[PDB]
Amino acid sequence: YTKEQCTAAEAQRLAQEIAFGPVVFQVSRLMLKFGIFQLLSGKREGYTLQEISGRTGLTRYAAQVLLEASLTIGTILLEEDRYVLAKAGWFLLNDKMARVNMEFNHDVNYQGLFHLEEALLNGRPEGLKVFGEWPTIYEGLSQLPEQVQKSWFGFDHFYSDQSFGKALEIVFSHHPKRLLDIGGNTGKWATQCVQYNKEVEVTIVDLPQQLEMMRKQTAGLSGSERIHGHGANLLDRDVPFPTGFDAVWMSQFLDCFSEEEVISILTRVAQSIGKDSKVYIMETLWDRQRYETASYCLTQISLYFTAMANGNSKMFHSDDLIRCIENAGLEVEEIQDNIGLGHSILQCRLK
Amino acid sequence: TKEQCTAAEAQRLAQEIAFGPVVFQVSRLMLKFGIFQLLSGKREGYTLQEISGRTGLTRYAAQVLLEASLTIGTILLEEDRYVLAKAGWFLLNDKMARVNMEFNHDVNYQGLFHLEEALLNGRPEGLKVFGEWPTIYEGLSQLPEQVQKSWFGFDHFYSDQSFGKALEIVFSHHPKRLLDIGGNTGKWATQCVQYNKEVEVTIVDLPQQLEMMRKQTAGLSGSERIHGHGANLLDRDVPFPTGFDAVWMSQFLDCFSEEEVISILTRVAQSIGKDSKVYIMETLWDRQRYETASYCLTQISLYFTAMANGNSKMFHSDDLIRCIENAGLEVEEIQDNIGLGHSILQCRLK
Repeated sequence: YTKEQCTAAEAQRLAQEIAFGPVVFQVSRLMLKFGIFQLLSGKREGYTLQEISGRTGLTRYAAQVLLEASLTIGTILLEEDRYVLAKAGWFLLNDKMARVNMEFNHDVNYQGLFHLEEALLNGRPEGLKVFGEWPTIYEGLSQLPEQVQKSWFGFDHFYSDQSFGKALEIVFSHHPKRLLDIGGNTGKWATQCVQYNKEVEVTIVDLPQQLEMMRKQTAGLSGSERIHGHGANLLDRDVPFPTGFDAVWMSQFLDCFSEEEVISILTRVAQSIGKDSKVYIMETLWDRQRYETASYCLTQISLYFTAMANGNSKMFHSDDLIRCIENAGLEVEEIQDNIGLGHSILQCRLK
Repeated sequence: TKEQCTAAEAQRLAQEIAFGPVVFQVSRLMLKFGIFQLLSGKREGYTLQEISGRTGLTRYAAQVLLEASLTIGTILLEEDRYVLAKAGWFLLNDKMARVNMEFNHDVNYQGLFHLEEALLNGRPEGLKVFGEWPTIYEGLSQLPEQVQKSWFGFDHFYSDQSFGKALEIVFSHHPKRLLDIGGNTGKWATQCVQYNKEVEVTIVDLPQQLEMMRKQTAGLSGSERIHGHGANLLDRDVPFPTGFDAVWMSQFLDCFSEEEVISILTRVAQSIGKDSKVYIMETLWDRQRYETASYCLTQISLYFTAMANGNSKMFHSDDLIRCIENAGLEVEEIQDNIGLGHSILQCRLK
């Protein structure tokens, strides 16, 4: 939260780091992929270049160039003539957030990021064009390569998934009858509800394609006779929302829409409902994080929406989201937050 | 230099490393869109609104850059107005950072994505993002305008532009003829020919390259005394012209495999007398007085891997020295820290 001066004129080094981000990223990806961080992991004493070479079956050249570049980046150290894992390498190896983000940035983002410039300029996801010509990554998804899909789904899960105690005990503090979950195409949330309260009925809204997976994924889970799908297109027209729901829920949904789109979806939400029903918006807000690293990540992430999938959209700053809510005719009745990996929840109501 | 440096904020680095490409593009545009500039104006800093208007960026387009940069740390927040930070300044005003950034976007960005295959297959798999000459050297004249600008800038900035020390190291032996291998801009030869009034300099490089150097050295002071010698430094078969009491290679040669180096250096060993001195001038990362320099040079080697040969690099000196000794020479003297971190090795047969 700093954002108020952090570096001696060793800020000069940061510039250079920034300037070499592409190389650094790539070299660390491979240090990992080729199994060198792992190799170093299991030998405190470390290994020589000829040794790393031998074990990994990489040219001496190939290994020297990665190892040298990592030595100065600082993911490994040099002792006598052996390279040893440094702490930063250990995290690349072991931190699930880093592995997720890195894999994501390679398979989904790397190439398209070249075209971020025109993406900012034009107001659409110009990077997506290196895969195809869909309006959004959402629509083109079923068509991206294996690996690209793999990494995207990992990203989508790592930042969405969770648990859901805090959240659960809050929403049900109002003993609701029918929760309408807009966009939870996995059913994990509705699963939790169902298995938490024994007569709530949950209706998930989403594109039909997406609800075939929810039924797949949710197949023979412990309360699923009470989980219902309702196909929709979430497009200004009728896309009116079902009605008679005591709860309405939206999680990691809608950081993938414009503000303009977000206010439209909400106003249309603000019609489903009576002055009795609560509206819950759960989101990863970059400005409201426990850990600064979390803030850093979320704001770097925002750019994938810009390059791939734009016409939108970003990890919200709480102020904007709160502004967007109040214009849909709703009011935040409290922003309890900091649940799971730093997911804030906004309990709103009508009026 | 090397011994553990980070708290367990090794964890943040892992993430910084993970987001390199985002960090890079975001910061590249904060330059291009002139947002660092605008910010280096009013010390007070500007507001987000003021910033979209001033730039013509959507505001979304602008928020998104500002927010990423805020956390990167290149700018800095005051109430509701952004200020430029020290790191933004270095990007704004430091020439090295600008050369690299521009080099990496225009020349390397897209191709690095194939670094894996290049490291596996031992050629520059990245180059195919533009064409597929064997090498970046044979495709230079064919890359996009902007790519050419950025490569030449890189090429210029990592060369000796000082010369002072080099001149005295070299002319302290009164060479009558100097053979300059790869000196295709003619810049070094111009210095020699204007330093001493009798020396005659011969540049060795591909015939086209030499057309360029006659262009470049056109109408300069010593040029009647600068000659070209058309060769395929590769052709392990053609011998080097002889009769030269100084042979010179500077920032050339880190463009060759160790193999090729030794090949090149043996052919040299066989052109010279016992009294001939041979100078190799490189930017050697292990000999740098400033850590930042080492850092860059080690990262700069991967442009070679992905984009150029797919098999050369910025040398660790132990390797340059080994190579030298296999070619059958020996290093007598070793001066470094010249200019932005150059070293010159003075060698001779034996």
